[PDB]
Amino acid sequence: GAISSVLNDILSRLDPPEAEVQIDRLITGRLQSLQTYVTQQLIRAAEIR
Amino acid sequence: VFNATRFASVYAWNRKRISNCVADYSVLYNSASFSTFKCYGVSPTKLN
Repeated sequence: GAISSVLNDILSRLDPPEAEVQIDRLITGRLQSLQTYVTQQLIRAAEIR
Repeated sequence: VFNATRFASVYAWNRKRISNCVADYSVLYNSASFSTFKCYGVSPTKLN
């Protein structure tokens, strides 16, 4: 949902008050990506265990 | 672009192609010669 997928692109383009709105979307998305990855690895770990 | 002789209509605007050059854009924001300077999708000072 952000204006761009590259973090440095938003940092190099938008001001801090405008970049934080778009950077938060990447953080919210990239955080959920790790929460999904870690959730699967934690579950698959129990399977392999 | 800015100091042109005359502008065209709001539907037949004169689209000037700017290519193979360099120029300061942050000074235009702080030139004190324009009414409004607001950039969307990019900061007016960082695009310079």
